[PDB]
Amino acid sequence: VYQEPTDPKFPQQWYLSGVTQRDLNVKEAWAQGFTGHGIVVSILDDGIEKNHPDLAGNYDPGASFDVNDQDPDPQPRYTQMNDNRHGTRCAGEVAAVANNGVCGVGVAYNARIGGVRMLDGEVTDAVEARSLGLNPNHIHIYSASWGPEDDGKTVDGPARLAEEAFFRGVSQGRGGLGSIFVWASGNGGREHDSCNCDGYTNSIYTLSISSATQFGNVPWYSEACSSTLATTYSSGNQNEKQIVTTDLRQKCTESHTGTSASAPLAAGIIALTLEANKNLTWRDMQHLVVQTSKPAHLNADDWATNGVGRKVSHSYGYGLLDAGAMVALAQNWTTVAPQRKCIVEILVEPKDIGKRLEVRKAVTACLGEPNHITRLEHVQARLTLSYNRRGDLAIHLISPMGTRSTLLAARPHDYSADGFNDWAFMTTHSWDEDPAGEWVLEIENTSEANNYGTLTKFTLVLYGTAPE
Amino acid sequence: VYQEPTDPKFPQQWYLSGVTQRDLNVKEAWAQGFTGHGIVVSILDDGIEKNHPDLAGNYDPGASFDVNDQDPDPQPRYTQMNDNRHGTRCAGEVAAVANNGVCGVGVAYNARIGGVRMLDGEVTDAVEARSLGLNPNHIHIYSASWGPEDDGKTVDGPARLAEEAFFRGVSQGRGGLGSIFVWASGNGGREHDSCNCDGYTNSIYTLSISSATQFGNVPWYSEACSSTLATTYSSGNQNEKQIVTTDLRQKCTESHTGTSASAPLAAGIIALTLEANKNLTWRDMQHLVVQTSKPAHLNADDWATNGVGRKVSHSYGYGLLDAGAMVALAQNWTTVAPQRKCIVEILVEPKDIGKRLEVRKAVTACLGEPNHITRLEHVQARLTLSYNRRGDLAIHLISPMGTRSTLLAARPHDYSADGFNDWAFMTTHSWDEDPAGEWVLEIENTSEANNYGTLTKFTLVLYGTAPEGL
Amino acid sequence: VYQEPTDPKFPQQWYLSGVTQRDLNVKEAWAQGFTGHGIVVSILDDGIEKNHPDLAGNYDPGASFDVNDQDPDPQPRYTQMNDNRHGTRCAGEVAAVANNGVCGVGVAYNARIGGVRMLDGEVTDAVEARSLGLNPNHIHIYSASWGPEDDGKTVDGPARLAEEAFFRGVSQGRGGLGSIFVWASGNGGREHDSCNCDGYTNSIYTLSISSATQFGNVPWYSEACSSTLATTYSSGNQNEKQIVTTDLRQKCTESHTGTSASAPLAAGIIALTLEANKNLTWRDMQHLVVQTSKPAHLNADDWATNGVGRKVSHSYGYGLLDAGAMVALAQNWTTVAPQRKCIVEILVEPKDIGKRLEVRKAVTACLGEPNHITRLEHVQARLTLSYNRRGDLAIHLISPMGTRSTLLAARPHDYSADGFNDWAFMTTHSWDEDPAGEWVLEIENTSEANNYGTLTKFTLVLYGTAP
Amino acid sequence: VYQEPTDPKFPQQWYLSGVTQRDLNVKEAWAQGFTGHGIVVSILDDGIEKNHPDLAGNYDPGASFDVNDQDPDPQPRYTQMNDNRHGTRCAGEVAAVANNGVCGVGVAYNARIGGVRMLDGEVTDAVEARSLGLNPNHIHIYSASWGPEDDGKTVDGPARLAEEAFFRGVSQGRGGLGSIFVWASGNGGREHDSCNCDGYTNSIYTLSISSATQFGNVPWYSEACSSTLATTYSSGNQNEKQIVTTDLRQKCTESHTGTSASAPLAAGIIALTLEANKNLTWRDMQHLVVQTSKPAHLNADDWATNGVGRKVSHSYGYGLLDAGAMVALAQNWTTVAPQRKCIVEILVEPKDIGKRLEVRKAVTACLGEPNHITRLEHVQARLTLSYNRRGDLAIHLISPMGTRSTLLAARPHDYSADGFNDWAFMTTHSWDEDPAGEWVLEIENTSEANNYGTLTKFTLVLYGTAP
Amino acid sequence: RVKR
Amino acid sequence: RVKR
Amino acid sequence: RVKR
Amino acid sequence: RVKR
Ligand SMILES: *[C@@H]1O[C@H](CO[C@H]2O[C@@H](C)[C@@H](O)[C@@H](O)[C@@H]2O)[C@@H](O[C@@H]2O[C@H](CO)[C@@H](O[C@@H]3O[C@H](CO[C@H]4O[C@H](CO)[C@@H](O)[C@H](O)[C@@H]4O[C@@H]4O[C@H](CO)[C@@H](O)[C@H](O)[C@H]4NC(C)=O)[C@@H](O)[C@H](O[C@H]4O[C@H](CO)[C@@H](O[C@@H]5O[C@H](CO)[C@@H](O[C@@H]6O[C@H](CO)[C@H](O)[C@H](O)[C@H]6O)[C@H](O)[C@H]5NC(C)=O)[C@H](O)[C@@H]4O[C@@H]4O[C@H](CO)[C@@H](O[C@@H]5O[C@H](CO)[C@H](O)[C@H](O)[C@H]5O)[C@H](O)[C@H]4NC(C)=O)[C@@H]3O)[C@H](O)[C@H]2NC(C)=O)[C@H](O)[C@H]1NC(C)=O
Ligand SMILES: *[C@@H]1O[C@H](CO)[C@@H](O)[C@H](O)[C@H]1NC(C)=O
Ligand SMILES: [Ca+2]
Ligand SMILES: [Ca+2]
Ligand SMILES: [Ca+2]
Ligand SMILES: [Ca+2]
Ligand SMILES: [Ca+2]
Ligand SMILES: [Ca+2]
Ligand SMILES: [Ca+2]
Ligand SMILES: [Ca+2]
Repeated sequence: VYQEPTDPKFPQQWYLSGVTQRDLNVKEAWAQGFTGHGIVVSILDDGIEKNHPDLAGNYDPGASFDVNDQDPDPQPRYTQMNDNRHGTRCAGEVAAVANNGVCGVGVAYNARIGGVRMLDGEVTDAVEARSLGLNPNHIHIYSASWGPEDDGKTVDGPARLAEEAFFRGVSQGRGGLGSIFVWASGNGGREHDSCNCDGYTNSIYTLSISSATQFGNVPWYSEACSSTLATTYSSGNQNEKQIVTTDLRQKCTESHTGTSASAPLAAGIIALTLEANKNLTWRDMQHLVVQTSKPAHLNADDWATNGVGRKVSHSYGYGLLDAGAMVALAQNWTTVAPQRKCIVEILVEPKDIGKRLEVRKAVTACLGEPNHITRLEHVQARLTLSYNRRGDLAIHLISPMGTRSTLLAARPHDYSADGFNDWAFMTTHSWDEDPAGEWVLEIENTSEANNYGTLTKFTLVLYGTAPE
Repeated sequence: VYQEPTDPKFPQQWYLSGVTQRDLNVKEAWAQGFTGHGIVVSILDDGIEKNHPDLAGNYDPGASFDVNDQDPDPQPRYTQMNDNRHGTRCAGEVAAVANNGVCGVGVAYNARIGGVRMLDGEVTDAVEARSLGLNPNHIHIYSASWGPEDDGKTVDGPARLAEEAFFRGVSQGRGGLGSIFVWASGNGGREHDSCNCDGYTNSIYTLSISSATQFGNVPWYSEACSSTLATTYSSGNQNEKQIVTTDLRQKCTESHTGTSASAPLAAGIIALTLEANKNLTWRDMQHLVVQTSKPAHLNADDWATNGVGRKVSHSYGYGLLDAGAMVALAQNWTTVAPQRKCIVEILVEPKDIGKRLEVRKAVTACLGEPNHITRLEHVQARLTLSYNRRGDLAIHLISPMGTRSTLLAARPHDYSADGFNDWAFMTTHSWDEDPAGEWVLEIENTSEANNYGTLTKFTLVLYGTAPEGL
Repeated sequence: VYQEPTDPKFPQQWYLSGVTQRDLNVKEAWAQGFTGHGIVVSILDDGIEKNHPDLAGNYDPGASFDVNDQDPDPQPRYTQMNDNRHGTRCAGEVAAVANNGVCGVGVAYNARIGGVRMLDGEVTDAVEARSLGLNPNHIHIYSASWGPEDDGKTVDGPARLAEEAFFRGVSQGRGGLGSIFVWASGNGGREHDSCNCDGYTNSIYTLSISSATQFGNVPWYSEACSSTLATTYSSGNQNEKQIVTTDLRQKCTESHTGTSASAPLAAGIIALTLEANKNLTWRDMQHLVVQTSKPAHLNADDWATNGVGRKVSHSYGYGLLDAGAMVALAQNWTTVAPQRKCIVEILVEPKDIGKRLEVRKAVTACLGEPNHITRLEHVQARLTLSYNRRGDLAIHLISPMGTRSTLLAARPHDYSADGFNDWAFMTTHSWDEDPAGEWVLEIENTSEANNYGTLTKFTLVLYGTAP
Repeated sequence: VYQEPTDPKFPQQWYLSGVTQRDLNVKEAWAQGFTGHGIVVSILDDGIEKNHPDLAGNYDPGASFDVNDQDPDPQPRYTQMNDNRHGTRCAGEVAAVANNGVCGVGVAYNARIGGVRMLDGEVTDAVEARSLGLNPNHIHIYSASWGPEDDGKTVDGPARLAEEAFFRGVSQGRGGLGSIFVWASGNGGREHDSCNCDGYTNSIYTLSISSATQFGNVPWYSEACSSTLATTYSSGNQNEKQIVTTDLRQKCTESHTGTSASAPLAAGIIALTLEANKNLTWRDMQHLVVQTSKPAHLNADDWATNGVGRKVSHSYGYGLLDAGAMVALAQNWTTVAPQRKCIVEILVEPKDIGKRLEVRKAVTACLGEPNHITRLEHVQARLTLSYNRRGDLAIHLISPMGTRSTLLAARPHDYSADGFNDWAFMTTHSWDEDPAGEWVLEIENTSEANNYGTLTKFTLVLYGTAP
Repeated sequence: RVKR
Repeated sequence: RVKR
Repeated sequence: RVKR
Repeated sequence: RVKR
C-alpha cells in the first residue's frame, strides 16, 4: 500500500493532498507509481541553490547553467534581502526531495531538477534564446515564472532569437517530440493586466498556467485572458494558506505566492504525465490538459461552455490540473494527427473603430487545401490597429460555434497611443471546435471619452487537425 | 543510348548544352536517367500559363494556387505590356516539355510544374506565408524570383508569418526532410545593391542563386553579397546570348534575363538531384551545392580560398552549378548530422563607429555544450547600429581561419539614417570551417564625409555540426 | 467708493482678494473701473454650459462654436462622471457674472465669454486651426487649458495648419494688433515633465502661464521650463484652498485645480488690461506681463536675476500676475517697435555629445543688418540631435549677459531614442537683454549610464527690437 | 516720343520687342514711362557679378548678400566651367542697363538689382530663410530660379524656418504690403515631373512662372501643374531663339534657357507694375497676373475655361504675361478685401484608393462664419495617403463650378512607397469662382499593375474674399 | 491632447 | 523582465 | 516586392 | 536644391 511522504511539512502542503479532495490530486498519481523517475525539469529564473538540503538529491547539472555569467554553475547571487530566491522556491515545488525529513516534497519528487540563472542581469534576446534552448534533448520540461512587466500598461513578447528558440524547441526538442514550456500567467491582477498582452504566456508554444486560492477563488494578482490553458493552486488572501517550498540559505518557506508558484506545480504534474507516457508530443500534452482539467470548486463569474461542451474561464482556462486524470489519460493516449495551420486574411482594407466595430467573415478553414482544419487547437487573431487610448479597448472573438473569447479586456492604466502591430491575441477556448462558419471580431471603446482609431489588419490563424 | 532533346530551340539553350562545354552540364545528368520524374516544383510569382503548349504536359494543379484571388487557378492576368509573363518564363526553365517540337526544354523536363499567383496584387505577409507554405508535402521545391526593391536603398525581409512559413517548411515540409526554397539573388547591380540587405536571399532557409553571363562575367545587374550560395548562367551584355523559355500567350522567348532566369534553372538542377536521392534534407542539398559547384571559367575580381580550401566569390558564391556532379554526389549521400545552433553575444557595451571600428572576440563555439560546433554551415552576424548615412558603411566579418566575408559593401544610393535593427547579415563563405578561435568584425566609413554612429549589439549566431563517427 | 462683489462665494475666492496681499490684486483694477467691458474671451476646450446661471449673462455666441460637431452650439456633452466640465470651469474663472447672488465672480466679470468645443473628439490639426482662428476680429483673447500628454515622455507641438493659425492670428487678429493666446503650462510635474517639450506653451505666440499654491509654493503638478512667462494662483496640497468657479449642471465648485485654473485667470487679467488700453499688440501684452509680474511671496529654489535686473524662475516665469500693475502700466504704454528676427547658425558640422558638450559662439545679433537686435524678446535654441535615452539629457543656454536658461531638464520617464528634430526650445528669461556677445549651449548626460549621441544642428533665433 | 533701347543685342531680344507682336509687350509699358525706377529686385541664386558692365549701373548692395559665406559681397565663385553663372544671367534679365552700348537690356532696366549668393554650398533651412527674408523693407521683389531636384521622383518643400520666412515676408515685407516672391516652375519636363510636388512653386506665397517657346509651344523642360500662375517666353527646340542676358566674366550670352529665364523676366514685369502702383499688396499682384495674362497664341492640349470664363492651362497657368496690360490695370487698381481662410475637413473615415477613388462633399465655404468665402483665390487640397507606387497616381480636384484641376499627373520615375503626408496640392485654376457647392476629389491608378493604398485625410483649404 |  |  |  |  503506497506510503505518502513523511516529510515534516508535507501535511502543510494542502494543495498536493489534504482530504477535502480540494487539491491537485497528486497522491493518486504517486500511488500508480508516477513520481517523476527519469524526467528532467529546468527552472528558468534567477538561479538555483543546488546544495539545498531538499534539492541536492535531485539536482541535475545537465539541466543547469548560468547564462548571466556564461558559466555552468547556476548558484544564485546572495544578497541581504534574498532578492534571488525566486528560482530556488520554484525548484522545490517541482522536485523537492521526499522522505528525507526536510521541509516538504515536490510534485515530481523523483524527477531531476536543474536551474538556469538568466534573470539576474540584462535579460537580452540572446539570453532568453540560450535559456529556452538549453539541452533540448536532456531537459524535457522548462518552467518559466517571469515575463514582461505586469503594470497593466505594457505589450511585449519574445524577440527574434527567442521566438526562434520556442519554435526550434517545440520542433526538435526531446528528439522531435517537442520541448514543453510551462509559463506563469502573470501577477498584474491588481493593475487589471491582461495576459494576452504577454507574448510568452500568449504563445501557442507555452502552457500558460493561472492560479486559484485555497478556497477556490480568483487570486487578487490573477490576470484574466483567453490564452491561459489551466490552473493550479497558489496563495490568496490573508486567511488562505500558501505554498510550501525550499527557500534560499537552505531554509524552508510556507509563504511562496503568486502565479510563480503555479507554473512549477504544473511542471511537476506534467513531469508525472511524461513518466506515464514518454512519447507525448508538446501538443499531446496540451490536449491532455484541456481534457482533464477540472473547473469544479473553482469560483469565477465567467465560466462558459464552448462548442464541444467544455467549461472554460478567462481566469482558469479549462480548470484545475488533475494529476491523477492526467496520468491516467496519458497511458493510453494516441499521439495527435499532424498540425495544420490555416491562415486567413479577414481584411486588409482599413475600417474605422470609433465607438464600436464589428467584423464578420465566413471562414471555410482552408477547405479543399492541405491545411484544412475541422478540429481546432490554438486560434490567433492577429490585429494591427491604431487607437488614441489603448487601455480603453475591449476586443472579443466569437467562433462559428458561438464561443466568445475575450482577446483583450480594458486596462485602465494603459494610456498608450501606439496601438497594436500584428499582435497575435491567442485563445484556447475554441479547442476542438470546428472552425468552419462565420467568425466575428468585436472591438469597442469601453470608455465614455470620444476615442478614435483604425483597424488596418485582421488575420485569423487557425491551428488544428483534419477530421477524426 | 541517350538521345538529347529534339525541340526546335534546344540548340539555342547554350547554357544547358554548349559546343564549348561552358554550360550547366545537365546532359550528363539526363544521360544517367535523371530528368525530374516524380519531382514537383512550384513557381511563386505572377501566375503560370498552365495551358501553354510547352507547359501543359507537365502542369500540376496540386503545385498551383492563386493567392491573390483566393482561387485554385493560377492563370496570369493578361495586359497590353504582358506585365505578368514573369511566372510563365520561370516555369519553362524548370520544366518545359521535351521532344514535343515546341520551343526548348526545361532542366527537369520530366518534373511536374506548378505556379502560385501571388505577386499580382498587394503582397502581404499572409500572402507570402500562404505561398511559401503551399502543399508542403506535395511540392518539393519552391522557386522565387522576387524580393524587396532592388534600388540599392532598401533593407527589408520576411515579416512574422513568412518567417514562420520558412522555418515551418524547412522543418515539416517533404515529410520532415524540409522544403527547398530557391531564390534569385537580385537585379540591383547597377544600383550597387547588396543582397545581404534582402532578407529572403539572406535567409539560411533559401538557396540564393546569382548569375553569370555567357562568357563567364559578372552580369551588369548582379548584386554581390556573402549569402549567395551558387550561380547559374543568364543574360549579359548585348553580345551575349540569353535564356530560352516559355512566354505568355503561348509564345517562346529567347530573351529572358536577370537573376530571375537563374533561380528556376537552379530549381531544375535541384529537381534532378532530388530524383537521384529523394531523401536529401534541405541542409543536405545546400551541402551538395557547396561541394559540387565549380568556380571554373567564371571571372570575378574577388575569388578567395576559404579555410577548407574552397574558392568563394561574393558574386558567385561557390561557383557554377554542376548538374552532373550534383546528381553524382547525391546518389549515395550520407545525410548530415543534426543541426546545432550556437548563439554568442559579442558586445553588450555600445561602440562608437566613427571612421572605423574593429571588434575582436575569442569564440569557443559553445565548447562543452550541446550546441558545440566544429563544422560550420551558415553564419549570421546580427548587428544593431545607428549611423547617419547607411550607404557609406562597409562591414566585414573575418573567421578564425582567416576567411573575410563582406557582410555589407557601400551602397551609394542608401542615404537612410535608420541604421540596422538586429539585422542578420549572413555568410556562407565559412562553410565547413571550424568556428573556434578569434572572430573579427570590421565596420568602416568608406566616405570622406563626417559620418557618425554607434554599434549597440553584435550577436554571432553559428549554425553547424560536430565531426562524429560513432 | 467702489463696491466689491456680493456673490456668495466671492469671499472664498482668496486669489482675487484676501486679508493678506497674497492675491492677483484684481480688486485694485476693478476699483479703477476695469472689469472687462467690451472685451471678448473664448475658452478652447470641451464646450461651455452657455445657460449656466453664472455664465448666461456674459455668454457670447459670437465667441463660440462646436468644431467637433461642425455646429455653432458649444454645449458640452453630458456624462455621469462629468468628463466634459473642463470648459465650463474655465469660463467661470474668466467671466462668471458678478452681483447676481450666484457662486462667485470671474476676473473680468463684465467681459463677454464664449466657448469652443474642440477637445471632445479627435483633435486634428484642422480642428486646432479652426479653433485658434475662430473670429479673429471679434474674439480678443483665447484661453487654452490643454496640450500634449503630460506623461513626461512626449515631445509634440502644433502641426502645419495650427502653426499657420498661430502666426495668422498674431498678425491679422484684432485688426492687426494680434490675437492673444493664453496657455496653461502643464500638469506633468509629478512625472518631471518639461513644458519646453510642449510646442503650444513653448510657442512665442502664446503666454504660457504656470501655477502657485495658496501658500506660494510650487504646486505638485507644476512643470518647470524657460518658456513660461508668468504665474497665477491655483490648487496645491490638501491643506490649501482651490479655485472657485462654475461647474457642469448649473453647479458651483470650490475645487477646480491644476494649471487649467491658472490660464483662464490670466486671460481675465489680460482682459482687464485690454479694456485699459485696447491698442496693445500681442507683443505689447507680453512686455506688460514681464514688467509688472511679481516674484514676491512665490517660493522656489531657482530664482535668478537676469541681465536687466529682473528675477526669473523656471517654475513661475517672471512671477505672479498683478492686475493692478498691469492695468496701470497699460494706460501709460507706447506700443513697441517693430519685431526683428535674427537667425544665426551656430553649428552645422556634427558634434558628439557623449557625457558633456559645450558649444560657445560669438554672436553679433545681425549687426549692420535690418534685423539687428539690441533688446531681446523671445529666444529660440533650435536643436537637432540624436541620443539613445532622451530623458537623461539636460540642456542649458547662457546669454552673453550671463542668464542661464534651462532649455531641458532631465525627464526620468523619457526613454525615447528619437532625439530632437529642429525643436525650438524657447526662453523668456533674457527678455530685454542685449544679445550681442558670446552664447553658450550646454548639453549633458545627467545619468551614470553609457549614453551616446550627436548634436547635428544648433540654430539660435533671436526675436527683439533695436532702439 | 519714347525711344527704344539702342543696345547692340536688343534686336535679338525677340521676347521683349518683336515685329511679330508675339512677345511680353514690355515696350508698351516703357512708353508709358514705366521702366523700374525706384523698384528693387533681388536674385536668390549662386551670386551676382556686381561689376558686370551691364549690371554695375543698377547694382544695389542693399539688395545683396552672401549667405553661403556670411558676408555682404555676393560675387560668384569663379570656376573653369563657370558653374556659378546662374545668378548673373537672371540679374541681367531683370535689370541689365539700357542704352549703354552693352549686350541687351532688362525688362526693368531702371530698377535696382541685387543678388543673394545662397546656392553655392549647403542650402540649409536657415540659409533659405535668411535669403527669403533679406531686407524685407528695401527689396520689393525676390526672384528664385531653383527648387527641389527635378528628377520627377521627389516631393519636397520649404522647411520650418523657410515656411516662416515666406509667411513673414508676405505679411510684413514692403511695410506690410508683402514681399513678392517670383519662382521658376521647374525644368523636369523630360522626367514628367509635376510642379505641385515642389513646395516652393506650389506655395501660395509665390508667383510660380512657366515657360513657352518662341513659337508658342510647351518647352521640352516644362512641368505641368495646377499651381502655376502665368508664363513668360524662354528657350525651346534647336530652331527657336533663346534669352539674351549678362553672363559670367563680363560676357553677354544669347543662349540662356529653361524656366530660370522665365522667372526673372516675370520679376521685371512685376517691377514695372509696382512702379505704376507702389501700393499693390502681394495678393493684388497675383490678381493682376490672373486678369491680365493672355492665353492667346500659346499652344497646349489642355486649355480649359473655368467658372468665371477665363482660360487656364496646366502648362501656362493663365497665359503669357502682358507688361502693358499689367501696368494699365495696376494704375486703376483698388486693393483687394481682407483674405479669408476657410478650412474644411472632408473625410469621415479612411477610403480605399485601390484602382480608383472618388470623394464628393458639399461645401458651404464657411457660410455664416467670419471666413465665409464667395470669391476664391488659392485652393489647397491637403492629402495624407499611403500607396505602393506613388508615380502611378493621378489626382484631380473639381470645383462646384466644374473646373477640373489636375493636382497630380502620373510620374513614371516616381517609385516611392512613402505616399504623401499632409501635402498641400494647390490650384490657381478656380480663382474668383464661388466655392459653395459640391467638390470632388479623384484619385486613380493610371497603371495596369494592381497597386494599393489608403487616403487617410483630405482637408480642403479655401483662400479668398467675401463682398 | 489632454485637458489641464 | 520581472519574476513572478 | 518586385519581380526579378 | 538645383538651379533652373
Ligand atoms: C551507389 O551505391 C550502389 C549500391 O549501394 C551499395 O553498394 C555496395 C557496394 C555497398 O556499399 C552497399 O552497402 C551499398 O548499399 C552502388 O551499386 C553497386 O555497385 C557495385 C560496384 O561497386 C556493384 O557490384 C558489382 O556488381 C557487378 C555485377 O553486376 C551487377 O548488376 C548486373 C546488372 O547490371 C547483374 O546482372 C549482376 O548479377 C550484378 O547484380 C548485383 O548482384 C548483387 C549480388 O552480389 C546484388 O546484391 C545486387 O542487388 C545486384 N544489383 C545489380 C547491380 O544488378 C560485378 O561485376 C562486380 O563484381 C566484381 O567485383 C567484385 C568485388 O570487387 C568481385 O567480388 C568477389 O567475388 C568472389 C566470387 O567470385 C568472392 O570470392 C568468394 O569469397 C567468399 C568469401 O566470403 C568465399 O571465400 C568464396 O569461396 C569465394 O569464391 C570475393 O570475395 C569477392 N570480392 C569482393 C571484393 O567482394 C567479383 O568477383 C567481380 O570481380 C570481377 O570479376 C570479373 C569476372 O571474373 C573480372 O573480369 C575478368 O577479369 C579477367 C582477369 O583475369 C579478364 O580481364 C577478363 O577479360 C574479365 O572479363 C573482373 O576483373 C573482376 N573485377 C574485380 C573488381 O574484382 C560487383 O559485384 C553492385 O551490384 C551495385 N549494387 C547495386 C544496389 O546496384 C553504386 O555503384 C554506387 N554509386 C556510386 C555513387 O558510387
Ligand atoms: C515510445 O516510442 C518508442 C519508439 O521510438 C517505443 O519503442 C516505446 O515503446 C514507446 N514508449 C511509450 C511509453 O510510448
Ligand atoms: Ca523533503
Ligand atoms: Ca501580465
Ligand atoms: Ca519543348
Ligand atoms: Ca537586391
Ligand atoms: Ca456670480
Ligand atoms: Ca507638459
Ligand atoms: Ca545694356
Ligand atoms: Ca519639379
